[PDB]
Amino acid sequence: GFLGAAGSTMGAASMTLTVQARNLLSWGIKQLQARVLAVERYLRDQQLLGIWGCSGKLICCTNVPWNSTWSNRNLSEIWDNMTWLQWDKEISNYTQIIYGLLEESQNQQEK
Amino acid sequence: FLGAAGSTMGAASMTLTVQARNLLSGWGIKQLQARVLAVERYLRDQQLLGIWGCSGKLICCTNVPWNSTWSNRNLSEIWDNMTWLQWDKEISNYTQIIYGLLEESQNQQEKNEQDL
Amino acid sequence: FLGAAGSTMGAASMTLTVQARNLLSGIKQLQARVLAVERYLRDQQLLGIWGCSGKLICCTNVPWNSTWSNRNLSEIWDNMTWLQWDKEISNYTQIIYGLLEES
Amino acid sequence: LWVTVYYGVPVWKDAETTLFCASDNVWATHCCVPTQEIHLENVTEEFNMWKNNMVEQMHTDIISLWDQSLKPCVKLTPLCVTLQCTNVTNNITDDMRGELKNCSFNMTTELRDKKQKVYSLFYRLDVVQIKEYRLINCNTSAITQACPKVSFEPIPIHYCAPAGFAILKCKDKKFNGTGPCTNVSTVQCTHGIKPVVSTQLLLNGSLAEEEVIIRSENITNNAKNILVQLNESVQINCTRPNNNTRKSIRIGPGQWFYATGDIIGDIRQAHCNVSKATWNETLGKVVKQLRKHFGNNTIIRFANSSGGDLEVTTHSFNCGGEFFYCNTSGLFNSTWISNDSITLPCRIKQIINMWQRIGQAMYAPPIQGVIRCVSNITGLILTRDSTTETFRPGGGDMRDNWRSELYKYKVVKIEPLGVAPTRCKR
Amino acid sequence: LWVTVYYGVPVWKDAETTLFCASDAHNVWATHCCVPTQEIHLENVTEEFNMWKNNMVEQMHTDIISLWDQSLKPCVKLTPLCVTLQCTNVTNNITDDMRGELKNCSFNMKQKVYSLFYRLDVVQIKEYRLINCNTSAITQACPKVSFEPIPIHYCAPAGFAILKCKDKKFNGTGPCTNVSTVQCTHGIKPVVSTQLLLNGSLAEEEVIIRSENITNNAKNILVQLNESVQINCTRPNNNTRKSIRIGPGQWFYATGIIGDIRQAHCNVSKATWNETLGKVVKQLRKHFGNNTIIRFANSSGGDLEVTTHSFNCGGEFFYCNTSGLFNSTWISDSITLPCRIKQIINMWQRIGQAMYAPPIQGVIRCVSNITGLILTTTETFRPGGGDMRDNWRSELYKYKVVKIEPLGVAPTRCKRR
Amino acid sequence: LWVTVYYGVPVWKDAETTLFCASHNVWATHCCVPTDPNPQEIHLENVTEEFNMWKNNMVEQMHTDIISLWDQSLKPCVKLTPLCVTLQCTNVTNNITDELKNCSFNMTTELRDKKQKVYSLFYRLDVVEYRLINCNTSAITQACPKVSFEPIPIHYCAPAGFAILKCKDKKFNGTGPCTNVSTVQCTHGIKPVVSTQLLLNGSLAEVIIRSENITNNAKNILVQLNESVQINCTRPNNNTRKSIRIGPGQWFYATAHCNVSKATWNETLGKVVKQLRKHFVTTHSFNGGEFFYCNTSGLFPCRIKQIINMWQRIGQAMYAPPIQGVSNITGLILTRFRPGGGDMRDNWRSELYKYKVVKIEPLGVAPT
Ligand SMILES: *[C@@H]1O[C@H](CO)[C@@H](O[C@@H]2O[C@H](CO)[C@@H](O[C@@H]3O[C@H](CO)[C@@H](O)[C@H](O)[C@@H]3O)[C@H](O)[C@H]2NC(C)=O)[C@H](O)[C@H]1NC(C)=O
Ligand SMILES: *[C@@H]1O[C@H](CO)[C@@H](O[C@@H]2O[C@H](CO)[C@@H](O[C@@H]3O[C@H](CO)[C@@H](O)[C@H](O)[C@@H]3O)[C@H](O)[C@H]2NC(C)=O)[C@H](O)[C@H]1NC(C)=O
Ligand SMILES: *[C@@H]1O[C@H](CO)[C@@H](O[C@@H]2O[C@H](CO)[C@@H](O[C@@H]3O[C@H](CO)[C@@H](O)[C@H](O)[C@@H]3O)[C@H](O)[C@H]2NC(C)=O)[C@H](O)[C@H]1NC(C)=O
Ligand SMILES: *[C@@H]1O[C@H](CO)[C@@H](O)[C@H](O)[C@H]1NC(C)=O
Ligand SMILES: *[C@@H]1O[C@H](CO)[C@@H](O)[C@H](O)[C@H]1NC(C)=O
Ligand SMILES: *[C@@H]1O[C@H](CO)[C@@H](O)[C@H](O)[C@H]1NC(C)=O
Ligand SMILES: *[C@@H]1O[C@H](CO)[C@@H](O)[C@H](O)[C@H]1NC(C)=O
Ligand SMILES: *[C@@H]1O[C@H](CO)[C@@H](O)[C@H](O)[C@H]1NC(C)=O
Ligand SMILES: *[C@@H]1O[C@H](CO)[C@@H](O)[C@H](O)[C@H]1NC(C)=O
Ligand SMILES: *[C@@H]1O[C@H](CO)[C@@H](O)[C@H](O)[C@H]1NC(C)=O
Ligand SMILES: *[C@@H]1O[C@H](CO)[C@@H](O)[C@H](O)[C@H]1NC(C)=O
Ligand SMILES: *[C@@H]1O[C@H](CO)[C@@H](O)[C@H](O)[C@H]1NC(C)=O
Ligand SMILES: *[C@@H]1O[C@H](CO)[C@@H](O)[C@H](O)[C@H]1NC(C)=O
Ligand SMILES: *[C@@H]1O[C@H](CO)[C@@H](O)[C@H](O)[C@H]1NC(C)=O
Ligand SMILES: *[C@@H]1O[C@H](CO)[C@@H](O)[C@H](O)[C@H]1NC(C)=O
Ligand SMILES: *[C@@H]1O[C@H](CO)[C@@H](O)[C@H](O)[C@H]1NC(C)=O
Ligand SMILES: *[C@@H]1O[C@H](CO)[C@@H](O)[C@H](O)[C@H]1NC(C)=O
Ligand SMILES: *[C@@H]1O[C@H](CO)[C@@H](O)[C@H](O)[C@H]1NC(C)=O
Ligand SMILES: *[C@@H]1O[C@H](CO)[C@@H](O)[C@H](O)[C@H]1NC(C)=O
Ligand SMILES: *[C@@H]1O[C@H](CO)[C@@H](O)[C@H](O)[C@H]1NC(C)=O
Ligand SMILES: *[C@@H]1O[C@H](CO)[C@@H](O)[C@H](O)[C@H]1NC(C)=O
Ligand SMILES: *[C@@H]1O[C@H](CO)[C@@H](O)[C@H](O)[C@H]1NC(C)=O
Ligand SMILES: *[C@@H]1O[C@H](CO)[C@@H](O)[C@H](O)[C@H]1NC(C)=O
Ligand SMILES: *[C@@H]1O[C@H](CO)[C@@H](O)[C@H](O)[C@H]1NC(C)=O
Ligand SMILES: *[C@@H]1O[C@H](CO)[C@@H](O)[C@H](O)[C@H]1NC(C)=O
Ligand SMILES: *[C@@H]1O[C@H](CO)[C@@H](O)[C@H](O)[C@H]1NC(C)=O
Ligand SMILES: *[C@@H]1O[C@H](CO)[C@@H](O)[C@H](O)[C@H]1NC(C)=O
Ligand SMILES: *[C@@H]1O[C@H](CO)[C@@H](O)[C@H](O)[C@H]1NC(C)=O
Ligand SMILES: *[C@@H]1O[C@H](CO)[C@@H](O)[C@H](O)[C@H]1NC(C)=O
Ligand SMILES: *[C@@H]1O[C@H](CO)[C@@H](O)[C@H](O)[C@H]1NC(C)=O
Repeated sequence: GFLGAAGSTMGAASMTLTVQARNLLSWGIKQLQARVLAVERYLRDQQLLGIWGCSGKLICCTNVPWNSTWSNRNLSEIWDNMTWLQWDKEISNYTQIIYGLLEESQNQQEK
Repeated sequence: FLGAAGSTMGAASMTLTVQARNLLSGWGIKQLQARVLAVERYLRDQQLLGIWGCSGKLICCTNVPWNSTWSNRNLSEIWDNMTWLQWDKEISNYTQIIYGLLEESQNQQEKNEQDL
Repeated sequence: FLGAAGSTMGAASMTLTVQARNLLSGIKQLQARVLAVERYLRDQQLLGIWGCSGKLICCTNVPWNSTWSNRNLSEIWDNMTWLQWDKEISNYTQIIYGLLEES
Repeated sequence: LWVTVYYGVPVWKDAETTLFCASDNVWATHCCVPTQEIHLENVTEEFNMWKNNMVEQMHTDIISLWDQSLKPCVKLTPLCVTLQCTNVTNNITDDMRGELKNCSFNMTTELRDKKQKVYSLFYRLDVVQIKEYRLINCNTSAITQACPKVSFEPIPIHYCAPAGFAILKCKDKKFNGTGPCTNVSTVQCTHGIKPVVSTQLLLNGSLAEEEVIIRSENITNNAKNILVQLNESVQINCTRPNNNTRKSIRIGPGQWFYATGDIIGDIRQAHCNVSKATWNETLGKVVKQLRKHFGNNTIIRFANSSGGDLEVTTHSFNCGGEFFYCNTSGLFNSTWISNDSITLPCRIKQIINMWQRIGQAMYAPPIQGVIRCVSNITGLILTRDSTTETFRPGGGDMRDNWRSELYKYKVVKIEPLGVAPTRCKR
Repeated sequence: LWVTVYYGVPVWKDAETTLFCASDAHNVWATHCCVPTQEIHLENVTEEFNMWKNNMVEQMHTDIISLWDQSLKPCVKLTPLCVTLQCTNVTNNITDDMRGELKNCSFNMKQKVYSLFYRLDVVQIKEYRLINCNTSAITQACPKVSFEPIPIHYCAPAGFAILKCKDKKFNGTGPCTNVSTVQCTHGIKPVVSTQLLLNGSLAEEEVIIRSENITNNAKNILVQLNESVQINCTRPNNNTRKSIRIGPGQWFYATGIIGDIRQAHCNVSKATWNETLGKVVKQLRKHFGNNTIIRFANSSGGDLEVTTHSFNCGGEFFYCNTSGLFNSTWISDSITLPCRIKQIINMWQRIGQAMYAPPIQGVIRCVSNITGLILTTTETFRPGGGDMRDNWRSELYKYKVVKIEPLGVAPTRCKRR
Repeated sequence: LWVTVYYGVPVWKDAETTLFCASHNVWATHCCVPTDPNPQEIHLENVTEEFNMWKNNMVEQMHTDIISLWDQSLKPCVKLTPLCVTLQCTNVTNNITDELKNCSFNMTTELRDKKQKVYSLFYRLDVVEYRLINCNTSAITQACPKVSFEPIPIHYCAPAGFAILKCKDKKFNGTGPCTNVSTVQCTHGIKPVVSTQLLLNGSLAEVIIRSENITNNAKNILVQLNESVQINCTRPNNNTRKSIRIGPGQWFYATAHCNVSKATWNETLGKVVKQLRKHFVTTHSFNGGEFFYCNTSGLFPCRIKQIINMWQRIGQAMYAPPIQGVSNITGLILTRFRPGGGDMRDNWRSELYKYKVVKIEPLGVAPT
C-alpha cells in the first residue's frame, strides 16, 4: 500500500520505494489546475535528481561526504530505531546545503 | 509514421525510430486540456520506462524470463508471420502481469546495487 | 539568474546548472505554465533523441565539419562568447540535430 | 560516511491544496467522477479540526456551486411592485391568524405593452406593510427564482486528493478534534459527506460509536460553539399539512413565475415531532459528558436561543426544497442535578437570504400536495453563557456543520525525496 | 526467451479525443480556426470503419452549435420590438404570386417606426405579433459577422492519428482494405441544408447508397453522386435596409423596395436531373427488389425545415419547394422551383432560442453544387429531413480517430547483465 | 574536430511574452503576488545589448492590461440607465465668484412604481431643459466607491524561461548599443500615473531628450528631468454628496487650481532650453480622486469633469462619484515648442525605456 510501513524504520520502508514513486502522477477548472500542478511537482523533482549525478535510480549514491554537524549518530540509529518522519525533521535545516553540495559534486565530474 | 504498420513484427523490429520522440510537437479550454493530456501521456510512458530497469533505448531486454502461459506461441510465428497489431491483440490482457514483474525485478536490482 | 554575460565559452561550463535550475520555478497564467512545461520537455526530448540524456555536456560521435565555421579550435572556443558564437552559427543547426538523431 | 539520495521516501507535511469531489440535482451533475483505506502501523499524527483547511474549501465550493445553479434561472424583479393583500382566515386552526395572506397585483406580461392582474398566496414572513404591502428583499438585493428542475437534495460527496497528495484519517473512537491521534490510516477520498444545511441541530451525519463526544476549541472559553456528536440518533417527523397547488404565470418571453396557488382542504400549521423519552435519554448522556468540563455537581440548565434573527433563533430544514423554521424552545428546557412526544411548531418562508449574505435572495418555488420528511438528529450545536451553568442552542456559522464530518480528516502532501548517510561512493 | 520492452511500436486503439480546427489561411469560422495547414499509405492494413458510430461527427456537431452561439451572444437583443404590431398589406407593384406576402407593419416603440416583414415572420393576435415573441426571445445577428462556410480541416493532437478509407466502394461499415494515415481531414465546408446536400464531395465512381440498415425503412438514405448538379438561385427584389436606433449604441435593421416584386426561385436543368435520378434508381435496385418499380415523390409532411429545402445563401434563409423535383416513375430546358423566405430563424432544433437575420441590401445571385441527397411490390422514395448530423456524416464518412499506443512487449533472445 | 552539445547555455534572444504583475485597490486582484525583498540584480560583465524604447512590447503589454483591469472594474458597478431624462436646471448665486448648476429630475425607486423627484448638482462640463452629456449616445457606468483606483507601484516579472534586461547607461537616449547591462527578475515600480501634457511622479534622470526621429516629424518628445518640480493642486470647495436609491440596492451618489512652484519651474526650463538645439488634451489632466483638466497658466485654473470618456474611447463613459471635502513633474511631453502628449502608450513608454524582455535558449553546440 501507498505509505504502507510509513511508521517502519528507515531502511525497512525503503524496501518498496516504487510504491511512492509510481503513484505520484496517478467549475472543473480545478482538475486542469491539479493536473498541471502534479506535472510541475514531478518535473521539479526529476530535474533535481538529474542536476545531480542521479537519473533513474531510487537509491542514488553521490560523492558528498556526510557531515557530523548535520547529524551524528550510530549507523544503527539511522537505519534502525527511527523512521523517516523523524529523520526528515532532524535534518530539515541542512537539506538545502546538501542539495547544493550534490549539484557541485556532479559538476566536478563533468570531465 | 506507421509506415509498415501491417508488416510483421520482425520487419517492423527496425522501424521503432518512428512513432517515437514526437509527442511534444506544436470554449478554447478544450485545447488547453488537450495539450495538458498530451504531456501527461508523454510523462506516463517515460516514467514507466524509468521505473522499470531500462529507458532511453527503443529496445530494452530484461531479466524477467518469458512465461509461455502468456502466449503459448513461439518463434515459428512470433517475429516471423505475426504483425504488431495481431500480437498486441493476442497478449492484450497479460499486460498488467508483465508490468508488475518488470517493476519487481528492478526493485530487486536496486537493492543489489545499494548493497554492492 | 544568469551572470555568465560576456565571459567566453568554457568559462560558463561551471554555471550550466545555474541556468538549468531556473527553468522550473487568470487563464493566461495557466496557459503560461503549461507552455513553460512544454518548452522544458521539448528540450529534454531533443536531448533524449540524440545519443545522451541527463547531461549538461554531451558529445556523441558526430564529427565537426569546418565548413560551418572557418575557425580552428582555439579560434572558436576561446576569444568568443556564447552569444557571438550562436550568431555566427545561427544557420547549420538543424543539420546537426539530424546527425545527432541518426547516431 | 556518504550521502545517498532516496526517491519514493514515505514522508509528508501538512498541506493546503485543492480537492476535487466524486460520487456513486445540484451536486449529482457537479462531481462527474466515480467512486481503499491503508492502515499506517506505528504512526502518531496531530490533528486539529478547528484549523482544517478543508472546511474553508468545502464552504467555498458549496457557495460557488450554489450560485452557479440559480444564476441561469428566471429573475423575479418584475414582481417588486406595490401589492395589496387580505388575510385568508378560511378553514384555519386559529393558530395562523394573519400567517397566510391572499395577495393581488398588476405585473408585466409577454409583450412590453399591456399588463396582467394576478393573485397568489404568501406567507407572512415574505411580505411587509408599506392592506398595502411590499415583498421583502425589494428593499435591498434582488430576488431570483430557483429553477424547479433542480433538486437540492444533499447526496454524499466524496472529497478526493489530487495526485501528489494524500488524506489522513483519524480513527480513534473518542477523538475530540485536537491533538495526537494513535490509530491513523491513509485514504484517497473521504467517506461521503452529505451537504446538509441546518442550524442548532445537526441532521443526517455520522454517529459516535461508543459515547457522546463533546468537541470545542478551548471549552473553558465561553461564547464559543460546542459540537456535540451523539451516540444513537433521534428521529424527527416533520410535516407541512397543506395540500398546495401552483399557478404558472408567464411574465415574459418564456419566463415563468411559479406562484403559490390555493389550498385543497383545510389549512393546517406545519410542525415537527420528536419522541419525548428519546430526547430525555439523549440529554442525560450529553449532560453527563458536559460534567467532565463543568463538574463538581454544577447544575446544568438548558434554555432557548433568545434573541437574534430567524436563521439563528430557530431550527432550519430544507425538505424537498421547502424551507422550514421551527421553534426548539420546547426541547431546550431542563435543569439537571446530581439526583409521549414533543411537538415543535414551524413556519414556512419562501424568500431566502441564504448563507448570511445580503446581496442575493432566492425564491423557493412552492411544492404541490403535502410534503413530509423524516430526519436523524446526529448532533447538537451548543453555546455556553459562578455556578448553575447555562447552555443554549447555538449556530448560524455554516462551517460548523462541516467540521462535524471533516474532523477526522487531514490533508498532507507527499515529498518523496530525501537523503541519509550510507556506506556507498561512486 | 526473455521479456523485451519496445517503444515506438506502430499499433493503435479506437479512441475519442478533442480535435483541433485548421485551415489553409470578419468570418466566424476563420476567426475561431487559426491554425494553418501529407498522407501515408498503410501497406497490408485492414481497418474497421463505422460512419454511423463516429465521434468526429458528434464533435463537429457540437463545435458548430457552440461557435454559432459564441457569435450571437454579444449582439443586440430585439426585446424592444415585442409590442403589439399593427400591419396592413403591400399592393405596390407585386406580380401575381406573393399575394399573401411582405406585410407593411408599424410599431409603438417613444417613437413610431415601421418595417416590412415576410408573412412567415408574423401571426395575428391588423393586430399582429412576431413569431418567437411569446417564447424564445430574439437576438439580432451582427451585420459585420460573416457565417459564410470556409473549408474546415479537423486535425489530431499529438499521440493520435486519423485513419482514412480509400476504398471507392465503401458503404460506411465493415472493414476497409485500402487505408492511409493523415494528420488532418480534407477541408469540409460547414454548409447547412436539408433534402439536398450542397457543395460536398463527389463519389469517385457511380452513385453510392449508404444507410445504417437499408431494409429498416425508418432510416435516412444518404446518396452520393459522382457528378454535380448545378442549382441557380436568386432573390431579384433590390431590397433596401432601414437603420433604426433602438438604444444608446443599439440598432435594429429593418427591411425598408426598388422595382418589381418577384418570387424568389431556384433552377436546375431537366436533363441533368433526369439523368441523376436514373443513376440513383440503378443503385437502389441493387437493394430494393429486382423486376420492380421505383417512384419518387415529395415530402409526406412535417415542418417547414422538413418539407422544403432549407437553403442558406448570401446570408439569406430560403425554404425552397422541391415538389418540382422527385416526381417520376422509373421502370426497366429547365425546372424552376419557387422559394419562401424568413427573417426570424430557429436554428436546428433549438426551439427555445431565436435569431433575427438582418435584410440584405440589393439582390442575390447564387450558384450551388448538389453533391448528394437525403432520401426516406413497388417502392416510393421521398426527400427527408434530419438534425444536421447526417449531413456531416457524408464528409466525415471516410475518417476514424485512433490512439497510438507506443509501448508493448514480446519474447526475445536477449538478457541484459 | 567533434560536435559537443551544451544545455545550460548562457544565451538569449529578443522575445515577446506575457509578463505578470507583482506588488480595496483595483490592482489588488491583479498584483496578487508580492515581489521579493531582494531584487537580486545581476550585473552582466562585458556585454552590449541593443535596447529600443520604441516598438517595445512591454509598453504595449502594460497598456492593454491596464485597460483590461479598468474594464474588469466598473463592469459590476451600477449602470446609470435612468439618468437619460429631461433635466430641469437653474444657476448658482450662493457665494459664487467669477461653474456649477442647480438641477432636478423624475427618477425611479427600488420599486417599479411610485417615481420620485430628485434634486442634484452638476458641473457645467457635464450638462448639455437639459440632458447629460452623451447620455443618449453611450451607456454611463458609475465608478462604485468600494474600489480605489489609486496608482500603487507595480512590478512586471518574467515568466519561467524569460528574463528582463535593464540598461544602466545614464546617457541612454532610448535606443542603441547600451552597455553596463544588468539582469533582473522584476521591473521597478513604474507607478501607473495617468496624465497628458506633463508626466507626474515615476522617476528622475538624475536633462535627457528622447524621441523617435527627432526634428524630422510630428512626434512627441519625452523629456526626462534631472530634478523634480513640486506642484500644489487643490479643490477648495468642501463638497458634500447625496446618496439616493435608483433601484433595489442600486445606489447613486449625487453632487480648483494648481500652484506651480515659483522660480524652480523657470530653472527647470533653463535646463531644457538650449539642449534641444543639440538635435535642432489642451489641458493637463489628473485623477486627488477627481479629474482637473488644468490650464497651462504661467507654464509655457482647473475644471472638474464628472462624466468621463477615457482611454480615447466613446462607448464606455464613466461616472465619477463626488468626493467629500501635491505631485512631482518628472518629465514633459513636447511637440514642435508647445506641450504634446495624450497617447497613453507614451505616458507608459516612460519609465520602461530601459527594459527589454528576452527568451532564454538553454541549448547550443560548439566544436571540441
Ligand atoms: C435526511 O434523510 C432523509 C432520507 O433518509 C430525507 O428525507 C427524504 O427526502 C427526499 C427529498 O425531499 C424524499 O423524496 C421524495 O419523495 C416523494 C414521495 O412522494 C416523491 O414524490 C419525490 O419526487 C421525491 O422522490 C424522501 O421521500 C424523504 N424520505 C422520507 C423518509 O420522508 C430528509 O429530508 C433528510 N434531512 C434533511 C434535513 O435533509
Ligand atoms: C457553394 O460555393 C459557391 C462558390 O463556389 C458559393 O457562391 C458564392 O456565394 C457568395 C455569397 O453569396 C458570393 O459572394 C458575393 O459576391 C458579390 C460579387 O459581386 C459581392 O458583391 C458580395 O459582397 C459577396 O462577396 C460569391 O460571389 C459566390 N461565388 C460565385 C462563384 O458566384 C455558394 O454560396 C455555395 N453554396 C452554399 C449553399 O453554401
Ligand atoms: C504623486 O504621489 C503623491 C504621494 O507622494 C500622491 O498624493 C497622495 O495621494 C493619496 C491618494 O489620493 C492620498 O491619500 C488619501 O488621503 C485621504 C485623506 O486626505 C484619505 O481619505 C484617502 O483614503 C487616502 O488615504 C495622500 O494623502 C496624497 N499625499 C499627500 C501629500 O497629500 C499624488 O496623488 C501622486 N500624483 C499623481 C498624479 O498620481
Ligand atoms: C511496530 O512495532 C512492532 C514492535 O514489535 C514491530 O513488530 C512492527 O513491525 C512495527 N510496525 C512497523 C510499521 O514497522
Ligand atoms: C562540515 O561543515 C564545516 C563547516 O561548518 C566544513 O568546513 C566541513 O568541510 C564540512 N564537512 C563535511 C563532511 O562536509
Ligand atoms: C482475455 O480474458 C478472457 C477470459 O475468458 C480470455 O478468454 C481471452 O483469451 C483473453 N484475451 C487474450 C488476448 O488472451
Ligand atoms: C391596477 O391599476 C388600476 C389603475 O386604475 C387600479 O385601479 C387597480 O386597483 C390596480 N390593481 C392592482 C391589483 O394593483
Ligand atoms: C427595509 O425597510 C425598512 C422600512 O422601515 C427599513 O427601516 C430598513 O432599513 C430596510 N432595510 C435595509 C437593509 O435598509
Ligand atoms: C437513522 O438511524 C437509524 C438507526 O437508529 C439508521 O438505521 C438510519 O439509516 C438513520 N437514517 C439516516 C437518514 O441516516
Ligand atoms: C481535547 O483533548 C486535548 C488532549 O490534549 C485537551 O487538551 C483538550 O482540552 C480537549 N478538549 C475538549 C473540548 O475536550
Ligand atoms: C482559554 O480560555 C481562557 C478563558 O479565561 C483564557 O484565559 C485562555 O487564554 C484561553 N486559552 C487559549 C489557548 O485560547
Ligand atoms: C415517526 O414515524 C415512524 C414511522 O415511520 C414511527 O414509528 C415513529 O414513532 C414516529 N415518531 C414520532 C416522534 O412520532
Ligand atoms: C425526564 O427526566 C425527568 C428527571 O426529573 C423525569 O422526571 C421525567 O419523567 C423524564 N421524562 C421522560 C419522558 O422520561
Ligand atoms: C425564550 O423564553 C422566554 C420566556 O419568557 C420568551 O419570552 C422568549 O421569547 C423565548 N425566546 C425564544 C427564541 O423562543
Ligand atoms: C503484403 O503481404 C504479401 C503476402 O501476402 C507480401 O508478399 C508483401 O511483401 C506484404 N507487403 C509488405 C509491405 O510487406
Ligand atoms: C393583400 O392584397 C392581396 C391582393 O393584392 C390579397 O389577395 C390579400 O388577401 C391581402 N392581404 C390581407 C391580409 O388581406
Ligand atoms: C399606439 O398605436 C396607436 C394606433 O392607433 C396610435 O394612435 C398611438 O399614438 C400609438 N402610441 C404611441 C406611444 O406611439
Ligand atoms: C488502393 O488504391 C489504389 C489507387 O489509389 C489502387 O491502385 C489499389 O488497387 C487499391 N487497393 C485496394 C485494396 O483497393
Ligand atoms: C461544381 O461542379 C464543377 C464541375 O466542373 C466544378 O468545376 C466546381 O468547382 C464545383 N463547385 C463546387 C462548389 O463544388
Ligand atoms: C458516373 O457513373 C456513370 C456510370 O454509368 C458513368 O457513365 C459516368 O460517366 C460517371 N460520371 C462521372 C463524372 O464520373
Ligand atoms: C455494407 O457492406 C458490408 C460488407 O460486409 C455488409 O455486411 C453490410 O450489411 C452493408 N450495409 C448496408 C446498410 O448496406
Ligand atoms: C434492420 O431492420 C429490420 C427491420 O425488420 C430488423 O428486423 C433488423 O433487426 C435490423 N438490423 C439491424 C442491424 O439493425
Ligand atoms: C429560371 O428560368 C426562367 C425561365 O423563364 C428564367 O426567366 C429565370 O431567369 C431563371 N432563373 C435563374 C436563377 O437563372
Ligand atoms: C436483378 O439482379 C441482377 C444482379 O443480381 C441484375 O444484373 C439485374 O439487372 C436485376 N434485374 C432488374 C430488373 O433490375
Ligand atoms: C407535394 O405535397 C403536397 C402535400 O404536402 C401534395 O398535395 C402534392 O400533391 C405534392 N406534390 C407532388 C409533386 O407530389
Ligand atoms: C415630473 O412629471 C410631471 C408630470 O406632470 C411634470 O409636470 C414635472 O415637471 C416632471 N418633473 C421633472 C423634474 O422633470
Ligand atoms: C518629489 O521630489 C523630492 C526630491 O526633490 C522627493 O523627496 C519627494 O518624495 C518627491 N515627491 C513625489 C510625489 O514623488
Ligand atoms: C525621418 O523622417 C524623414 C521624413 O522625410 C525620413 O526621410 C527619414 O528617413 C526618417 N528617419 C528615420 C531614422 O526614420
Ligand atoms: C496658491 O497661492 C495663493 C496665494 O494667495 C494661496 O492663497 C493658495 O492657498 C495657494 N494654493 C495652494 C494649492 O497651495
Ligand atoms: C488659458 O487661459 C487663457 C486666458 O486668456 C486662454 O486664452 C487659453 O485658451 C486657456 N488655455 C486652455 C488650454 O484652456
